[PDB]
Amino acid sequence: SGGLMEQIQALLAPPKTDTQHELDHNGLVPLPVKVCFTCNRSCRVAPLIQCDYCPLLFHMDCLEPPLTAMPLGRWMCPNHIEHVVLNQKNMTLSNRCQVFDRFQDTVSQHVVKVDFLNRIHKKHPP
Amino acid sequence: TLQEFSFFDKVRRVLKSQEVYENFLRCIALFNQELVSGSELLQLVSPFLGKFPELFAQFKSFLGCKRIGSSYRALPKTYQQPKCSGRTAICKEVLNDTWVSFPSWSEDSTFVSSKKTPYEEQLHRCEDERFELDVVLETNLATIRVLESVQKKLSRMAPEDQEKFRLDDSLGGTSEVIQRRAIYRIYGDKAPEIIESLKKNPVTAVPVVLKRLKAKEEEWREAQQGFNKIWREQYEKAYLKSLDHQAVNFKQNDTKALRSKSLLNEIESVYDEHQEQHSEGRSAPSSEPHLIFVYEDRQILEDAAALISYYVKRQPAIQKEDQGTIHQLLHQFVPSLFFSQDDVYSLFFANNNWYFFLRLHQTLCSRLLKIYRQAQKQLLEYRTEKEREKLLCEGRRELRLKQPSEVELEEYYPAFLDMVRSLLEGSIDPTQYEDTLREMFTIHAYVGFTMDKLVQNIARQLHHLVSDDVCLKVVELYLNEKKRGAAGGNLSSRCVRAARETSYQWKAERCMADENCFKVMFLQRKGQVIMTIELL
Amino acid sequence: GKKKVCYYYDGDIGNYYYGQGHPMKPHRIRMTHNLLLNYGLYRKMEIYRPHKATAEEMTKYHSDEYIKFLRSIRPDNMSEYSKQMQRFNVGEDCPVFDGLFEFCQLSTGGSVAGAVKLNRQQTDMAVNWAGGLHHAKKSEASGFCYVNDIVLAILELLKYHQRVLYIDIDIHHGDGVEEAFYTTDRVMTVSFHKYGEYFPGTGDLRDIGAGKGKYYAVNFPMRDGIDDESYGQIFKPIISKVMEMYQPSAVVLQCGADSLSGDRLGCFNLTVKGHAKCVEVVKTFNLPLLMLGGGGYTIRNVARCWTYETAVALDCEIPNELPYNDYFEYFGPDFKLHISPSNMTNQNTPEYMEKIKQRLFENLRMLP
Ligand SMILES: O=C(CCCCCCC(=O)Nc1ccccc1)NO
Ligand SMILES: [Ca+2]
Ligand SMILES: [Ca+2]
Ligand SMILES: [Zn+2]
Ligand SMILES: [Zn+2]
Ligand SMILES: [Zn+2]
Repeated sequence: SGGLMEQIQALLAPPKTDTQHELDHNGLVPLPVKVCFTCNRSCRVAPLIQCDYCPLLFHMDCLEPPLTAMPLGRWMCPNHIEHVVLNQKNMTLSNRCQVFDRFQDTVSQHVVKVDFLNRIHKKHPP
Repeated sequence: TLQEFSFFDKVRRVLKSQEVYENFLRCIALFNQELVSGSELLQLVSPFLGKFPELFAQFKSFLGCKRIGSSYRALPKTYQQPKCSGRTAICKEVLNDTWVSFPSWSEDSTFVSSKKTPYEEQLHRCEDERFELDVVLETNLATIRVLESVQKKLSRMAPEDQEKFRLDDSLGGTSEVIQRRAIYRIYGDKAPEIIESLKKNPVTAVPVVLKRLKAKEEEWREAQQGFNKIWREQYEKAYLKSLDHQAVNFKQNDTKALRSKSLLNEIESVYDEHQEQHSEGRSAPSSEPHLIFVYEDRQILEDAAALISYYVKRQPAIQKEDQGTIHQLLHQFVPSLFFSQDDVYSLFFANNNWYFFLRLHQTLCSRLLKIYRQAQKQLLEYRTEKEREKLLCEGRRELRLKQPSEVELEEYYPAFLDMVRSLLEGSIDPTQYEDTLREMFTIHAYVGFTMDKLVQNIARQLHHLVSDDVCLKVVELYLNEKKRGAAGGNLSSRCVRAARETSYQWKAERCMADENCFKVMFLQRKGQVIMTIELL
Repeated sequence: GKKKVCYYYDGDIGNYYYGQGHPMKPHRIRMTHNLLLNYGLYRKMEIYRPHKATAEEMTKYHSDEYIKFLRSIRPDNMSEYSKQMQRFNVGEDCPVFDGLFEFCQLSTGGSVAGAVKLNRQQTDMAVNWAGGLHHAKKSEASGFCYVNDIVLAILELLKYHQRVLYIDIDIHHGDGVEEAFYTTDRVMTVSFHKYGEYFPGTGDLRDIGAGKGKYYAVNFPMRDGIDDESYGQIFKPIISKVMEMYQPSAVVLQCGADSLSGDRLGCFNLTVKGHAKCVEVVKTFNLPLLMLGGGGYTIRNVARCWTYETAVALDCEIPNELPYNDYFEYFGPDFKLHISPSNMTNQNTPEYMEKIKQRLFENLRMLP
């Protein structure tokens, strides 16, 4: 580790006279596989990023617009609804969360949602 | 009606999950509460159904302080903007006044240690070491020149005026700092007294300062000559290794990437992806191969065969009968499979071992071709550069090292093959082999760093390809079926013989019913051979 | 054809010392000049001595308080300005060294004199390698820069030119210049830079301007290891589209060399030829052009790059063999003008570049 810096600074001195969707440890595509939502390909082509709200894996290039770097924090996939809620940026996250939880207790609602769909679907309004 | 039920059936089938489907239901319900317009509704549903044109068309028919950007914040309105005295009309009308952009990060500094091989750090250290000494030397020399100029000016005027000459804190130069910095460096703590003497009485004080500066300059110059001698052969030992960013990673990554389990996984994953696509019913034809590789030269083929034969002929555990058998397999059967003995294809049904051998052989051939192309490019670039630099008037358009001759440049590739043979025999050390490769092919040399092991791997496959009755039965079945012409043939006659080909596949299924079965198609086109492998 | 290129060099610029171990070294300019002398490029070029810029020419963009602090602070009175030193971000990253105000004066004066020369139509090309400090803000120092001379040069250019186009090929994002002209349509700033856990942390794809200056600021974020082919493939069409939509009258080109391979702080994989291809492409459009320096922290590569671009701007061809000069031993062991790249992985895949280019094209089509 012989560097010349000490000798130069002495020579010039003044005369101061004072998890599952990743490659294995050895490196292998885990099986069974989970694929990107846009291309249906695994982590072998490119690393996959996992949305932390829904189980949808994505590729950094398969997005629109593509991500330039890895998202360090919690990332939101483009397949959710809070994006249209983000159109109005004045309101804080607590009101948004309470609005979402207004529909978080009857999550199925399948009969009523198909019913509302056909109710709107009628071309001539009632 | 039932059409809506069928639509919902196919959408929850295609989404393959309940959470994404329920998000879609939340979207349509939020629409149903009259908070969403039709165009906005389709722009929200586009993420879910952007890859099914049929589903999207069916859904369309069924329907019938402020912040901007990502890194700019608005300044407070009641914020005392710092006054400026030079603001002209264009300054007021043009300059930004309301947004201030806050750096969206905190990490202090990491340079690029992520990608800076230890050999690029030594070069950086040697550079900064050179720069410190050089900057001190050039400050001293500039001060010497300034004092020489002021002394020459002083010596030309009347003696009764010399005692009336004085100097300011610039000391005759154009800077108020640099000359004082040099004098401070020379004199340590006694610098202010010398500076006052130079400013007050230049006539008597200039020559002694000049003498001291000159003596220090000569001593520093000889020390720098010694340091220059030492700094060399560190650039030489570090330069080529600093540009090769992959060797350390590549050696281990390749020593793993060639294992049988890794090769098997590389195709099993693709098979699983295609199976999932078929399950989701996406528009993908059920005849495409899972993997595709290209052979672009026959000369590379016989070169690789010669290398493998060279290694196998020097084996102690392989008997003369097995040597002959491997010779027939390598120089006769394989070229026949590649049709060395358009729109002409060959069909082959193989087990795991033949798939491994084909993968390894393709890897070796591709690397040999890469090295060959690099050598050709180097020779062409050298010839073009010589032709260009011969015709140069340079500035009229208003030691070193001796580069190799053209003959060495065109003999690089046979020398590379001889080097590979020497490494395989064990006569040359891996370190010297790697260094010669790096000096021969610069940043494309790593492609050949782990060739011998690769060859070794291939050899093992060949040996097993003789000892396992399954493999010889496979090649015999291929030969017997080709005698009928069903396995492989002209592209047009496929539909003529297709049923017969089916029979062949049937036999494969009843010969390896406990083992993976691979369909391999060798398609010839324009001098290249495309090997397409699919798992059954 | 062959035209006139004014060159600005002050012999004292190489002596200013940033500190021990600091990546920023003005010495590079000196070596660059030395190379220009040993290729015989002084005969076809006009060399000027830049006049020092008064504080009055700096307070056109910077506040008087920040300039007064810069003119007053010295290494021997750091104790009496500590609070101010915290306020103006003068400290660890941007140190206070001996004669920093004179350094700022020379660097600013070179580019301001070049801009004045271009305004007077006495030339259509001015070169100042001491300039190119684009990270400095109105009242703070950032990214080794204390005074933003690019903004001052553009403010000088705006007195005769209606539209001024600024191009930045330094590996970092030129946040100071972009922020200075964020809400105006008379200056459009194109920046190509690395993005994601990198200084200064700005310059997103969606930073397109504000107010009247909307769609007049374009950023191309990149990944590690971009090389000559990708850079050439995405620089020429974007610049052609920018010049066809915007139709500028003057061009300011920041030629920072920290985007070359082997840089002490950069991550890219460009070479000298690929770097100067951008200069050739810009020069093709025949506009009053001001070329500036900037970053670059592998000193020998900076010298090579800037001497090659100076040769290219003169339409002069120079041999690949480096002539003997005062700093010859810096260029071992090959002693060649051109440099070789590494084999680092190019993380910018073709689909990423195509998508970003398409987004930029759709952003550009919206200009009037
Ligand atoms: O080149 C630049 C400036 C890069 C500034 C990077 C700041 C972080 C850093 O590396 N600081 C530093 C490193 C060593 C010593 C002192 C400061 N802009 O174009
Ligand atoms: Ca940039
Ligand atoms: Ca603008
Ligand atoms: Zn994908
Ligand atoms: Zn999601
Ligand atoms: Zn930079």
